[PDB]
Amino acid sequence: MNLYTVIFINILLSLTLILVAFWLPQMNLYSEKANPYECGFDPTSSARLPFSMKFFLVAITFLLFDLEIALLLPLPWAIQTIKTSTMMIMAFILVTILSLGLAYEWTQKGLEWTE
Amino acid sequence: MELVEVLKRGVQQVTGHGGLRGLLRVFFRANDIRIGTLVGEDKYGNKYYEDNKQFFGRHRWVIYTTEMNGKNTFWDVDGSMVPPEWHRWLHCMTDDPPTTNPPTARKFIWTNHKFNVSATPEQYVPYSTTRKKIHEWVPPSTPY
Amino acid sequence: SRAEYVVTKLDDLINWARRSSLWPMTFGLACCAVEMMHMAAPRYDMDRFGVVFRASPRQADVMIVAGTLTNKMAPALRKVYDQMPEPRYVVSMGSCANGGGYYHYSYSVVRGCDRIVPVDIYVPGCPPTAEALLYGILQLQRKIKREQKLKIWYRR
Amino acid sequence: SKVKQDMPPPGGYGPIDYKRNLPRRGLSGYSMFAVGIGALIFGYW
Amino acid sequence: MFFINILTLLVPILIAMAFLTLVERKILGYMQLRKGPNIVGPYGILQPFADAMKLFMKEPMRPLTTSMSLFIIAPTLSLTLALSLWVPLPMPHPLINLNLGILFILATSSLSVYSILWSGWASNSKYSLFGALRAVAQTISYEVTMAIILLSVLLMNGSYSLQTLITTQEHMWLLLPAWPMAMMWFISTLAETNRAPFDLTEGESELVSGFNVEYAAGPFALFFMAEYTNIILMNALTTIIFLGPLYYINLPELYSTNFMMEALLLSSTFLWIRASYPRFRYDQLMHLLWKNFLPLTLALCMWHISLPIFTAGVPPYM
Amino acid sequence: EVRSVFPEAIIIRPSDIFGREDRFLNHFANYRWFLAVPLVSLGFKTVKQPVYVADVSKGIVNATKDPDAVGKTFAFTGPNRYLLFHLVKYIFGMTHRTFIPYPLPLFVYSWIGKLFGLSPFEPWTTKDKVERIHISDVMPTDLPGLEDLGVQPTPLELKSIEVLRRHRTYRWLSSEIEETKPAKTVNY
Amino acid sequence: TYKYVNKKEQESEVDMKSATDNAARILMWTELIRGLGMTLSYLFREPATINYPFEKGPLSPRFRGEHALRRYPSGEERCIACKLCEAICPAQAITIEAEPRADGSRRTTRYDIDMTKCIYCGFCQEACPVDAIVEGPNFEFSTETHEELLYNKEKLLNNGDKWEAEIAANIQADYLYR
Ligand SMILES: CCCCCCCCCCCCCCCCCC(=O)OC[C@H](COP(=O)(O)OCCN)OC(=O)CCCCCCCCCCCCCCCCC
Ligand code: SF4
Ligand code: SF4
Ligand code: SF4
Repeated sequence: MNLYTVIFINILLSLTLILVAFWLPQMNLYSEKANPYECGFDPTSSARLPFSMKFFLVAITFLLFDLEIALLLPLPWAIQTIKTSTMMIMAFILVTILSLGLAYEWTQKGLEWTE
Repeated sequence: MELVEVLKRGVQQVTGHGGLRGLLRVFFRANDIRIGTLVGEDKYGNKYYEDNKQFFGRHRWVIYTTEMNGKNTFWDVDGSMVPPEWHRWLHCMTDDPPTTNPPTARKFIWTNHKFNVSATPEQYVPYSTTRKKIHEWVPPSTPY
Repeated sequence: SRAEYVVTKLDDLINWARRSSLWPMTFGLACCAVEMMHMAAPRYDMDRFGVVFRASPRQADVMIVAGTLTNKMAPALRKVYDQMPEPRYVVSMGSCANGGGYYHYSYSVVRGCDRIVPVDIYVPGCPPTAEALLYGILQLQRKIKREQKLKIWYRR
Repeated sequence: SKVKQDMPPPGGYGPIDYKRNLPRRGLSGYSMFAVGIGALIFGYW
Repeated sequence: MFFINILTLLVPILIAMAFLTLVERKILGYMQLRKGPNIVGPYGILQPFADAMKLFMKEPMRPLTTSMSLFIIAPTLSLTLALSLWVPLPMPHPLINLNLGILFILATSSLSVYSILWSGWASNSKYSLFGALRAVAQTISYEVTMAIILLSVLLMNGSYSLQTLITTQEHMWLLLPAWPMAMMWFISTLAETNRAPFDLTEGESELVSGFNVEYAAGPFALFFMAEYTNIILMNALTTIIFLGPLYYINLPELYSTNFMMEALLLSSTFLWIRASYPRFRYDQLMHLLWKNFLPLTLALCMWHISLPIFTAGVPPYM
Repeated sequence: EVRSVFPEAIIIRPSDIFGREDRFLNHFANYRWFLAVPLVSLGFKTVKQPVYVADVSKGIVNATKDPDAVGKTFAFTGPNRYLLFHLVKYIFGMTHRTFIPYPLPLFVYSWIGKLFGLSPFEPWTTKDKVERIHISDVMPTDLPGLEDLGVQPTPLELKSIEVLRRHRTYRWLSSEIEETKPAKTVNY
Repeated sequence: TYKYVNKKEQESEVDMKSATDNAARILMWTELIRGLGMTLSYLFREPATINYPFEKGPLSPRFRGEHALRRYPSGEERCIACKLCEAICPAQAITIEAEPRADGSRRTTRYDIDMTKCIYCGFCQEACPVDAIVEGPNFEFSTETHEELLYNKEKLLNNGDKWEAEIAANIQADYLYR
């Protein structure tokens, strides 16, 4: 409950701070100040439109590498086992497999962006 | 060594403005302590110190007054309060202060300088210096 | 002691805050902006006074019209001034912006930013020495120092 | 009197340097790698 | 008394943020041949308070195109996470003794990204969304290396607890065993926190203040102090992990003092780095941190798996 | 008393004025933060003839120039007498939010106005504001008006969007005036 | 004559030593420690800044700032309404309207300068045949109103009676060049 308490304290700090920021100052609202910036001129279209991402393959392989992290992360407990050879070989195999996949992607120009 | 000598120089800086009162009066008010030579005092209170061992923006400086024309410049200081006799020496148009090479006296020159007046009363308001050009006809004060 | 005195000192505090931290905008149009840069530069450092630029007008407390204002660039200026959140101040910098300047009588010039934004302080020059712009900024500080808002609110 | 026009002095001015001078410095690289691997092996021991 | 402990952990960190802003400005000044703030206080020791007060007196911007819920909630989350990250920090005795502190840190930061990434979307505008997508790319870049670096480093500590590193470093630092992992960790802490040269989300000359262009007041201030709090956190992490100070069970305040010294050094190093270099490109960052850092990271992970074994240096589980 | 002490005066009597920063249309529109709008008698038995600001201003500005209008009153009313329920409905259609009205007696709505008037700042609602909202506009048929002074009254259906777009959300901000089914009127 | 800036003379000479040096440039950021050291050197230099209101920038007598209408040592008004300061003013900032003074003297009834049109060029003072209007040293005359920066004869004469002690010296210094 100590940790819950610390987090609630930080939460309430942030919310009290926002309450102050909103209800302490003065307001003069009108449509010409509440509309999006776009550098002095007006936008030509909405921002809720497609933004083509040109690193999507990199995103997906980041997901798979995240899973590889999740598999590598038990090693500090895997080392206090009696075998210490099966874990060695298996971790070697996992890392080498990941490196092989990275190399295939690299050579096939997956780390390059879709111009 | 030299660390001790710079500490001595800082001690002299701390202890060459009178006391704590006189030190804070300069430190909270100009954010500097650097001691120099008093060139001369003005007819309002300004002090116009000098130290040529510094470089060519700080070899000359001012310490303003706390009351120029009933305005309480202890905090609200402005560069319009340097009169022209010292303006020339402070902006480094000369190596010749007015305590040695003073200016010519003239009946029409202002004696008392005036700082910038922009929002106060006794500021400036423009107006046509000219006169009525097209005069009107004043009719008579009788009938028929 | 008195509520009015407490209000006066509180207003002194809020003015001190807004005065010791006024964040101008990266909004410069013409030559006068070069002297604005020179003010930002080492000799006449602005950050010494708590005056650092911010690119967005919403993270800004003041705008300095450092250049010539044209008929094609006036809507943008007004959009930017509008988007700035109040309290906000304007400094017209240079003859081209105080009045029309050297381009007063031309077809594509507005003859002062007075017609588009409300100016608090006028800085003359073509260009104005950054020394002079700095004087004008400290004069704007002095203007903020005497706002007397909560005083008059108490007296409503 | 005679004229005075801010001419240069008698004997020209000194030689102004204009060429680039970025001084090649630093260790060899063999030395740096030796230091690194030595720190590394001592740390492992 | 736990609440007084919360105070002694939270308020000094906020003053530290506030005066780090001053230190940043003044160090960048003197590197730039100028004096930073020396006016508002004696040597400018009140400019942070002035900035805060002035920011909380400005009118906040509630635009029309925005999604107000995410808009208001993102700075809240930002500061909350920046301030909860300081919780398990052993300096030397922590406030909250967790057994998986580094996983808490990792998850908390990967969630801290979502402040940027939802504020940018909620603030319906172009440069805002640019900053958001750049944050996505940045996290894609750095998260893998951060995790595998930290794994390789704790693979000679034996646990994810932060407090065990103090005993792992009772007679030495982990910088001499792992200076390469330390390099890459430093630059990934530099990619995290969105700090130059890896800024790329408030990149004022590429974007016009991304993910804050529509934020004006105390919300923007919250983002600001969240950034400047995460900076000190990451310096504290680097100096707890690699630059292990002296514990001395009778003299724990010595640990706290050396921790202070090293954290200040590394934070001033962040500011130095801001002053010195130009900005990367957010695709060049990917190319760097995939094609240079991840190969060597995996290779050195293999090395640090082998090393406990062929040296008989397997650490203990508590 | 102004007529007594300064005859040869001019007294302009406008109805509820509406403009960008008014306290009338924005006032009705700001009843969305509370989840419903109260209206005495459901808003019926109350009539409103609101005028645009620019018409009032032009009328004043011509009154300071017309040789007539020296000792005369004026009814700056605007056309299209609206009924309060339908006026608020048009507001809440232009501002595309919702419309959950409900009735409320004048005494409790007045008490609400009082406790909202306990405000050191510029309050939101007050007893006198409630009263002034819930008393019909007088028929101006015995006073000159704008047309006798040189101004065509601009109808509210022509200017409402300018002031009420501030309150529209995204999903309804970029929406036109011809999607609001204008208000039913009366003559009475 | 010309010269190449980024043209290698010739390539293809590498041994393990040069490879080690390049691989240590890489992997140690050696050409970045130089930038760090440069910025560190700059941290320990004297900053170029100045406490502005108390110590200021260096100017010369030729500096041209606020205007002024001067007088003779007798106090006589020095302008004569020859009306060419406005002939040459390339901003059309100056107006003059002149009459006889009832002493029988060519003098002005008007001397206005829209200092929001002035470009501070000096043409008026190098065109005046009597050294009447000058461009003085004051650069600290910012205002909170446009109307204050529209001057007339009285304001310019106030400036002259204020700044004569400076302007006389500046003129004494700069003549023999003009
Ligand atoms: C016993 C046998 C086994 C032993 C095994 C160990 C063998 C030795 C291992 C040495 C490896 C050291 C780690 C090197 C990682 C960097 C890899 C690299 O090549 O540099 C990356 C990047 C590339 O630069 P570039 O010129 O473009 O070359 C790339 C061409 N493909 O260049 C960059 O990253 C620069 C961009 C980032 C700039 C950020 C600013 C850095 C400022 C320097 C601060 C240094 C402070 C570090 C202190 C850390 C303390 C925790
Ligand atoms: S006033 Fe002069 S310096 Fe300034 S923008 Fe105009 S022409 Fe350029
Ligand atoms: S040129 Fe000189 S003398 Fe002639 S009108 Fe102008 S100021 Fe007067
Ligand atoms: S300095 Fe040039 S622009 Fe200014 S008034 Fe004189 S002639 Fe005109």
